[PDB]
Amino acid sequence: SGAIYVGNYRVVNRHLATHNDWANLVWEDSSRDLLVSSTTAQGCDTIARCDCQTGVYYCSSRRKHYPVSFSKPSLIFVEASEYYPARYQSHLMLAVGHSEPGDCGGILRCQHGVVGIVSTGGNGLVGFADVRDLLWLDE
Ligand SMILES: CN(C)C(=O)c1ccc(F)cc1Br
Ligand SMILES: [Zn+2]
Repeated sequence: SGAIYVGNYRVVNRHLATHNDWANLVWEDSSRDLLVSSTTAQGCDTIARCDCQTGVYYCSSRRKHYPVSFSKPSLIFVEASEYYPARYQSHLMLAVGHSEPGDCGGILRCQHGVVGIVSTGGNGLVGFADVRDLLWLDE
């Protein structure tokens, strides 16, 4: 699990979104595994605005941050899961690293701030849902 909190926005894996998230829906994209909901408290996180392909992500199944190289956000075929059928996930970034289902919502960070959140894994790869394109998260 895990979320990004920026201004009055909460960014979560669409597949981990609660009833409060859906009751306070701002925007959801099933093909990206993202849902944003509205919050009352002000969030302290900064979204990266950049095209970094290096950063650090939190891996809850190792209680460890790992530095990774990651591919630019693209449309990648992702196999069926405990939460989805096999489909093209959009705006997805892969790196070589450890990811289990419960690692979803781990944050990937570069020097500019938050890049995205763990969304996919398996076969020694970790997939991160990019958020850097969502400029509206910052006003
Ligand atoms: C077989 N497979 C794809 C996994 O166990 C997996 C790994 C990480 C993740 F975030 C989601 C899943 Br589903
Ligand atoms: Zn960056």
